[PDB]
Parts: sequence; structure tokens; C-alpha cells
Amino acid sequence: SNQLRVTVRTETGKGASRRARRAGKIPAVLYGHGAEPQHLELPGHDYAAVLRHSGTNAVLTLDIAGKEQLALTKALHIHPIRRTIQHADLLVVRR
Amino acid sequence: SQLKITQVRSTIGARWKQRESLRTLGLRRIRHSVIREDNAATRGLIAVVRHLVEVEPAQ
Amino acid sequence: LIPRKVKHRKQHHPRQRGIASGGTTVNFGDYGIQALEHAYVTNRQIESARIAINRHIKRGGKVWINIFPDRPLTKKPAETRMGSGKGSPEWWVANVKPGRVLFELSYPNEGVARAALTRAIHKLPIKARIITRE
Amino acid sequence: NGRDSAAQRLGVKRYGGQVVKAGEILVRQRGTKFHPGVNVGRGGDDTLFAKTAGAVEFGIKRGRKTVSIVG
RNA sequence: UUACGGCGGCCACAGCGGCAGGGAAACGCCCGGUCCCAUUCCGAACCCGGAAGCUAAGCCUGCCAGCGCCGAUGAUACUGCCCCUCCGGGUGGAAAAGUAGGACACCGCCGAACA
RNA sequence: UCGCUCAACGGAUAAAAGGUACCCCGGGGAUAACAGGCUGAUCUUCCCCAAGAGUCCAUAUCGACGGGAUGGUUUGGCACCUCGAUGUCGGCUCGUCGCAUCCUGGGGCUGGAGCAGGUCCCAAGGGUUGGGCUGUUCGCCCAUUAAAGCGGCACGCGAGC
RNA sequence: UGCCUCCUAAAAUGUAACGGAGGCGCCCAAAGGUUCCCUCAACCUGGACGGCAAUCAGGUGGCGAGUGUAAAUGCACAAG
RNA sequence: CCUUGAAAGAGUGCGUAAUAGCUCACUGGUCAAGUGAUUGUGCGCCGAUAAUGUAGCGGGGCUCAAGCACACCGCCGAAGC
RNA sequence: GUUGCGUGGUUCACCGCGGAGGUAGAGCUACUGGAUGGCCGAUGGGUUACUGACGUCAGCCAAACUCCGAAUGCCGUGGUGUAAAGCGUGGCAGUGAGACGGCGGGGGAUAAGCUCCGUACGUCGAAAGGGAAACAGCCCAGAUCGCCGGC
Ligand SMILES: [Mg+2]
Ligand SMILES: [Mg+2]
Ligand SMILES: [Mg+2]
Ligand SMILES: [Mg+2]
Ligand SMILES: [Mg+2]
Ligand SMILES: [Mg+2]
Ligand SMILES: [Mg+2]
Ligand SMILES: [Mg+2]
Ligand SMILES: [Mg+2]
Ligand SMILES: [Mg+2]
Ligand SMILES: [Mg+2]
Ligand SMILES: [Mg+2]
Ligand SMILES: [Mg+2]
Ligand SMILES: [Mg+2]
Ligand SMILES: [Mg+2]
Ligand SMILES: [Mg+2]
Ligand SMILES: [Mg+2]
Ligand SMILES: [Mg+2]
Ligand SMILES: [Mg+2]
Ligand SMILES: [Mg+2]
Ligand SMILES: [Mg+2]
Ligand SMILES: [Mg+2]
Ligand SMILES: [Mg+2]
Ligand SMILES: [Mg+2]
Ligand SMILES: [Mg+2]
Ligand SMILES: [Mg+2]
Ligand SMILES: [Mg+2]
Ligand SMILES: [Mg+2]
Ligand SMILES: [Mg+2]
Ligand SMILES: [Mg+2]
Ligand SMILES: [Mg+2]
Ligand SMILES: [Mg+2]
Ligand SMILES: [Mg+2]
Ligand SMILES: [Mg+2]
Ligand SMILES: [Mg+2]
Ligand SMILES: [Mg+2]
Ligand SMILES: [Mg+2]
Ligand SMILES: [Mg+2]
Ligand SMILES: [Mg+2]
Ligand SMILES: [Mg+2]
Ligand SMILES: [Mg+2]
Ligand SMILES: [Mg+2]
Ligand SMILES: [Mg+2]
Ligand SMILES: [Mg+2]
Ligand SMILES: [Mg+2]
Ligand SMILES: [Mg+2]
Ligand SMILES: [Mg+2]
Ligand SMILES: [Mg+2]
Ligand SMILES: [Mg+2]
Ligand SMILES: [Mg+2]
Ligand SMILES: [Mg+2]
Ligand SMILES: [Mg+2]
Ligand SMILES: [Mg+2]
Ligand SMILES: [Mg+2]
Ligand SMILES: [Mg+2]
Ligand SMILES: [Mg+2]
Ligand SMILES: [Mg+2]
Ligand SMILES: [Mg+2]
Ligand SMILES: [Mg+2]
Ligand SMILES: [Mg+2]
Ligand SMILES: [Mg+2]
Ligand SMILES: [Mg+2]
Repeated sequence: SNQLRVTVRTETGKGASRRARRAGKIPAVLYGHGAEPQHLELPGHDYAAVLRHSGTNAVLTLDIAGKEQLALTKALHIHPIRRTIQHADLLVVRR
Repeated sequence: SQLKITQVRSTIGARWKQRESLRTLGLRRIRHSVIREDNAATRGLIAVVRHLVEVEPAQ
Repeated sequence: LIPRKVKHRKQHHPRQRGIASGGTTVNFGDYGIQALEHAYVTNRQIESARIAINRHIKRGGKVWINIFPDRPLTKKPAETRMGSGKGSPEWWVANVKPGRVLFELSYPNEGVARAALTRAIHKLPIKARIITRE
Repeated sequence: NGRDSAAQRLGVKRYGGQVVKAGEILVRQRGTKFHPGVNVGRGGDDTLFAKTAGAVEFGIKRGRKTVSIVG
């Protein structure tokens, strides 16, 4: 449906997030009833295309480097001036 | 472990804490080198005065 | 536009720094004017822009002014030396930061709405752009 | 305009962990911004002096910020 | 050790509200105003003397997130010191709000019943 | 323990106001008036947007409400040189420069029939009168003219008047 | 022009201007000391004159009242 | 507001004071590899404008860069070392 | 500041630990004010087509608003480092007109080579040498003397 390939962040911080956003990634977090959050980089342009095509209610079926787990979008941190997505909150869904 | 710290820039225009951290480390003039242990007390001084020195891990 | 009361008649100048953090998205209409730089927007300029929008659309639609000029600015009399007490308030100002949404508009026709907002933008002492509610 | 009164030099004079003598002034204040704990008397103008030697210790006492001295 | 009455710790994750349940001792309402004592009037309250009645209320137990409360991770605002003309960047700290969620408390001593 | 609007409130005496253009001396560019310098609110010259007027027609012409600048000739702000001295308005004589052009020269548009004009662009070679009034600059008036420009230079110029 | 309170004041103290706002040159013989007791304002409903608001009754109300007098810091455990 | 129909406005702007007249909205066929709008950025253009003399690279000169961005290799350079 | 006599690491720097805050930011159905748009609509207005109380749903603002709340700075303490730190007491002073630059503010028009404060900030003053064409206050760097050495 909405396929998206993501990876787990190596380092977390301010400079790390700036580096990711300049390299074209979207730093994001995936929590939920799994009681443990993952820190990820969503691809910038691909995720933006997925989001524009079908809206925010889209069920982002994404796969981690080895495993698969479909997710949902909780909220997006939009920068005011550049009007780009800075951060995305994702919650796990059990079908 | 040990470190070798070399003064690269001058203390003219340096602030009080930077000047005193250099004095505590033991650096006198430009291109002078000292040998110091690698502990938290030493890395604090190096962090304060990093832009004035060159630190390399040599014995 | 003038506030009915102010608790403090003479105030320090509002500080011109930072990106806006509240009111940075279109909330009441479909089209809006977003500020791209700091400035002090006066009630005179606000009324000029509102009149421009209304006379371009001429009918229909709704215009929202989601800023208010409540910060006062003082002025000494003309030919006076420095420093004999602060002057009396003579301007009313809204403190506008980049990202702030100034005016909002709802109108059926895209071209007329955009032209009206450009009319308004040419009255403000700021570089501004037109944004939509996605 | 143009008038003002003198600065009264209020505030905390001895911080947590300091070893005080009996009679040390700990806090100059208006009202009970801090309240007296054990071995701490208040004073006529809300001064929170020390009644015993020991170390100053700040804490919470169900809404009130209190100053105490441990022997 | 269990389960009731007191004295504290702590001061909302403990509070407010809602719905059910209980009376062995105890806590209570309760019955009276001769006695100590009391009402800016009133035995309502405070005090004294009792034991007909009752768990209806207080009190205690269980269940409810309704109102309130707490609340991350990540991101952001801001910022120390550097690089740098600004724009910005590096390195070290890091919110408030919001979200996931938590939560209808916990602990100590004494007495009674049970042991 | 008493006696002080000693309120100029660390309280010169118990006891106290003014003028000086008749003024003098010691100092100061630590501080004003002129000129220079910085600024540019005010002023000046432009411009952006285009509500309208122009019968119709925003943009021949004028352009409200607002916005942005230029210049440094106005009135100012600051007090940076000059107080063991940097002469101050107007006129005269002699000039020199800028162009934001008054005439003459060349053009576009016109709500330019022609003659006349309006507006904008280019252009600084030369020219740009004589009187009445006022100390006047400025201004008004009279008679002409192709025209009777605007400014800078210590508001040019007093060891030139 | 002395004193008191706040902001400027850059989260210790301190900090200037002919900067922004205010008070003081007293009052109380109880408005001091101590012991004991109580909880306000506002809102709702009912009630002769009585009404938006006097007194009464019942609810709700954790501090929005009050504090001799400015402001600030305090005070419901009450400093009311 | 409706209609022949390949297509076919009581009109797109001057233009008629008016009925005129001109163009143009929307299609039929030819030729045949391309054709628009907008978002963000690098470097550029105009706006531009004072009075002794070029006079807003210090000068000569410089785009065959001796300019700008990024990457790299040397060297010069103080009374510093 | 210097100097005599005492004291001797007490000073200062870094690390760790114990502390008080209400600035930046933010937020406001957490207060005092300001304030936009809906809905309900008190009155006032002429059956109410005008005003729009109090509420309520969204979006906001404040040096003298605060349910909140940093980074820094400050106080104490334990380690480590550092000659020409610190403290007491005497002799002898000078100074008490500051200037610019960076960062945070007031006055000013958020003008000034303007003015007034803050800043274990810098430089000049009282600092020569190199760079900035020239050019106290900007960048680099602190001249004991010599050298026809080097980086
Ligand atoms: Mg906000
Ligand atoms: Mg504009
Ligand atoms: Mg004070
Ligand atoms: Mg007293
Ligand atoms: Mg029983
Ligand atoms: Mg009774
Ligand atoms: Mg019961
Ligand atoms: Mg029951
Ligand atoms: Mg966090
Ligand atoms: Mg939070
Ligand atoms: Mg609960
Ligand atoms: Mg005096
Ligand atoms: Mg005096
Ligand atoms: Mg006397
Ligand atoms: Mg003399
Ligand atoms: Mg002169
Ligand atoms: Mg002058
Ligand atoms: Mg001169
Ligand atoms: Mg200018
Ligand atoms: Mg026309
Ligand atoms: Mg135009
Ligand atoms: Mg002077
Ligand atoms: Mg003179
Ligand atoms: Mg001389
Ligand atoms: Mg010309
Ligand atoms: Mg012509
Ligand atoms: Mg004609
Ligand atoms: Mg000429
Ligand atoms: Mg010739
Ligand atoms: Mg001349
Ligand atoms: Mg002259
Ligand atoms: Mg003469
Ligand atoms: Mg003369
Ligand atoms: Mg002469
Ligand atoms: Mg001469
Ligand atoms: Mg303060
Ligand atoms: Mg302070
Ligand atoms: Mg401070
Ligand atoms: Mg007074
Ligand atoms: Mg009393
Ligand atoms: Mg009392
Ligand atoms: Mg030029
Ligand atoms: Mg070399
Ligand atoms: Mg040397
Ligand atoms: Mg802290
Ligand atoms: Mg405060
Ligand atoms: Mg703020
Ligand atoms: Mg509020
Ligand atoms: Mg604040
Ligand atoms: Mg001495
Ligand atoms: Mg003096
Ligand atoms: Mg002085
Ligand atoms: Mg400053
Ligand atoms: Mg200022
Ligand atoms: Mg100055
Ligand atoms: Mg001065
Ligand atoms: Mg400074
Ligand atoms: Mg001197
Ligand atoms: Mg030098
Ligand atoms: Mg020095
Ligand atoms: Mg030099
Ligand atoms: Mg030397």
C-alpha cells in the first residue's frame, strides 16, 4: 500500500538531526503499545510523496533493516518558514 | 594513558578562565608542549582551552 | 484600531528577534499572508491593507485580521533636546515576527483572492507571501 | 518620577551543606518565603537565624519551603 | 500472619466525584440536661450522665478515568564556549506545550479480634 | 529623657537677597553662539501599489490610504577640532563647479487638426535684463526678454572693498 | 534633593539616566501580650416592607475576600 | 436559459454615441518531436541619483581570470617560536 | 600599585558532590490586563434584522502577567594542578574627565563617531612589531641585547 524503507538512528541529538535533515532524511520516532520507541530516519522525499498522495491517515507499512512492521502517523512537526516536515511521531498498529 | 598538549595560539585577548586553564595545564609560550594524564580533570581543561592548543595522544 | 485600555501607558520597544511560534498557520480561512521578516505593523497600515482587500473583492468572502496593534510607541515634540522624560504615546503597533500570519481570506475564486492578497501585501512594510490551508 | 528606595540586600546567605555557627543569619526575606525548620528560629523581621551549629539543609514540608540544620 | 480503632510519616500517581457492600470489640450517629461546663440567642456546638434504636449518614472495603493530577522518548525554542563578516556552522547543556502512557496511593508504631 | 520642614534631610554661620551692556582677573574648546564633522526626525527630490477623477477609459494628465529610498541647500539632534581668537548678515569685485534644464539643441506619448501646449527621456556649449520698496536674503510690483534656472565652494570671496 | 515599595536589573547580592509607576514625615491604650474558638468573597434557591445589594435559611464555593495606610513578598496551618 | 452540429460568445480588447465593421473564444486537414505553469536555490540585470580631477579594486591592468564556489599542493610573511 | 614584617596555598583553574533562583523561552479555563472569529445571546435599542453582558468553542499578546522554566553566573565542599596567588598588619603613593569594539538593556525616531548602565569581555590609555592603501580602540602577536640563520 504505502511502502517505506527506514533505518535506525545511530546517534541522537541536535547536530545529528541537522546532519540527517541536510542529507535528506526525516528524523522520527515510533512508539505505541510496544512500550519501547525506535529512533529512525524516514527518507525525506519518499515519505513526503507517500504523505501527499494519500494524506495523513495513511497506514505507513514500513520495514526496518531486517524486520517489517506497519505504522501510523501521529503528528508532524512542520517548520513555519520552509514549510517542511522536521519530525514525525509514529504509533504502532495491530491490524 | 597520556596526552601531549601544545600551545598553538596566544593568550592575548584570552579570557580569564582560558588563561588560567592554560597556566594550570603548564603551557608557557607558543609551541611549548607538556605531557599530561588522561582523566576528567585534564579533559575539562582541554575542553575549556581547545581552540588555543593541539592535543595528541602520544607518549 | 486602538485598545480600549492599557495597563501601562509607556512601554519598552518590543524585541525584534526570533521566529514566530504562535499563529503561524492559516486557521480561519483558506488564504493568508505570512510574514518573512520582523517589523512593527501600524494600525494605519492594517486599515490600508484591509480596505485594499475589501475593495478588490468588492462583495462576498470574509476577511480576518488576526493581529492587534496594542503595543504603544511614544514621541517627543519636534524641536527638543535629549532627555527630559519619556514622550507621550503616538503610535500603536503590532509586533510581527517571521512566520506570523497577518491576514486571512476566504473567497471562491482563486485568482481574485490571490490578487486581493497581493494588493494588501504591497501596503505592509514587510516582505510577505501568500499561503493556503494546504 | 525619579525616586527609589535603597536596595535591602535580601536573599539566602548560607546555602545547602554550609557549616554554620549558632546565631548565623540564613535568609533575609519579606514574609515567610522560606519557613523555619528544626534548630532554626524565624526572627522579628523574618530572618531565619540558626539556633545550633550544624549544616544547612533545604527541604519541602507539605507546600512550604523550609530551612533546617542537622546537628 | 490476617482483618477493625488510634498516632504519625507523605502532601493529588494520594484529590474530587460516581456506583455497590459492612457493625464481634471499637468508632459513630443516638437518648437526656440533676452535676462540672457552655451559647455575642439556642445542651445546635462545647461539657456532663446514659445505652432504647440504627448502619441512613460519618468511617471502612471493592470497582469506576468521568473532573482534576502526574507524564516520558524524540523533536523544537533558547543557550555556554568556539569557527565564522552576516547568513550560518561545530561542540556541550536543554526546555514549556503536546503525545504514548500512569494513576481511584504507599509506609511505620500502638491497641482489639484472630493466634 | 526633652529642645532642629538643620526638608539643599552626612546637618558651611546662632544670624543673609539682587544687578552689571561700566565691568575686571584666573581658566575652559571639560561647555554654548559661526563654520566644519556625524545623524537625517523635519526638509528636499524621486519611486512602489493603484482607490478613484478624467462622459467611456486606473496609468494623456492628476493620482487618495499606505509603503521604499536619494540628497545634505531648511529647522533641528550630538558636543568630535578650534576659547595663549577659526571675523559674524546683506551688497560690491572676481569667480569656479554640479545638473535636479529657465532659453536655445534632439526626441517618445498625448484627451497632439493647425498655432499653441502638457508630460517624460537625452543634453551643461553659450546665455540667463534694467528699475520701485525694504539693511535686507526672500518677496511683491513696473517695463522688457529667447529666457529672466536651481544649488555647492568657511550659507565662495573683509591680510580684496 | 531625605526615607519606603515595584519595574528597568541581563534567574545570587549590587547596578545609571531630567527612565517608567506609586507612597511616607503617621496611626493604635487596642489595631499590643496571651489563651481559646471560627472561616471568607462571589454565585444559586426560598423569604414582609426589601429593590442587583441591609437581616434570615439552605446549598455551592481552597481562596478570586481580608490585612490601619503604597507596593512587593507573605498569610486559609491562618499573619484574616 | 435552448438549439443544425466537423466546429460554432445576446461577444475577447481597442473599436460604433447607435443598427454596422474588424480581430479573438471552440473545432475540421496538412506538415511531426517535442511543448507550459510553478516551487527552491547558485551567480547575474534594472531601480542608481552633486557640486576642484578619473575618484566606490590602493594603482597598472585582469573574463586566454589576475572573479566566484568547492577540493587539493606548495611557498612568502613579525621584534611570535 | 609598590615595599617591610607576619601567615603559608588559604588564591585561582579543572573535575565531582550539596544548594537558592524566575532571566531567555514558553504558556495562560493558572492569576491581572489586552484582544480576533464563531455560537448562546443579559440588557440597552424600534414585535427587537441596532448594541452585544455573562458564558462557551478555536487562534493569540504583555518590562512592572506567571501554573512553568533553562544555559550561564553565584555560595559551599572533596580531589588534582599551578612559584612570583591570597590574607593580616604597617611605610609611600597615584587615580577618582575615560575611548572604541563584541554581547544584553534603558533614553532617542528601536537615528548619531549620541547618551546612560551591565559584562573574571577585549584592546587603547600605558604597547612597540605584522595585516587592514593610509588609519589610538579591528585581526595576529606582547620588543633583555646581537646575528647578512631557520619555522
Ligand atoms: Mg505563545
Ligand atoms: Mg511590502
Ligand atoms: Mg528595591
Ligand atoms: Mg517591630
Ligand atoms: Mg457491633
Ligand atoms: Mg442534645
Ligand atoms: Mg455507616
Ligand atoms: Mg450504607
Ligand atoms: Mg525530553
Ligand atoms: Mg511538560
Ligand atoms: Mg485518582
Ligand atoms: Mg546639601
Ligand atoms: Mg546631602
Ligand atoms: Mg549650624
Ligand atoms: Mg579674561
Ligand atoms: Mg565661517
Ligand atoms: Mg554647529
Ligand atoms: Mg574648522
Ligand atoms: Mg541619508
Ligand atoms: Mg485611457
Ligand atoms: Mg504605477
Ligand atoms: Mg568638545
Ligand atoms: Mg573660539
Ligand atoms: Mg596660537
Ligand atoms: Mg538630465
Ligand atoms: Mg515633447
Ligand atoms: Mg487642438
Ligand atoms: Mg548649458
Ligand atoms: Mg564643442
Ligand atoms: Mg554660483
Ligand atoms: Mg560666507
Ligand atoms: Mg576689514
Ligand atoms: Mg562681508
Ligand atoms: Mg579672507
Ligand atoms: Mg585670511
Ligand atoms: Mg532586580
Ligand atoms: Mg538580581
Ligand atoms: Mg545576574
Ligand atoms: Mg512625592
Ligand atoms: Mg494583630
Ligand atoms: Mg488573627
Ligand atoms: Mg553606484
Ligand atoms: Mg616556510
Ligand atoms: Mg622573543
Ligand atoms: Mg539550576
Ligand atoms: Mg519579576
Ligand atoms: Mg519573552
Ligand atoms: Mg490570561
Ligand atoms: Mg516574563
Ligand atoms: Mg599597603
Ligand atoms: Mg570628581
Ligand atoms: Mg567620573
Ligand atoms: Mg549594545
Ligand atoms: Mg539603545
Ligand atoms: Mg561616545
Ligand atoms: Mg561624552
Ligand atoms: Mg561595552
Ligand atoms: Mg592620561
Ligand atoms: Mg600597536
Ligand atoms: Mg595590558
Ligand atoms: Mg599595527
Ligand atoms: Mg617580554
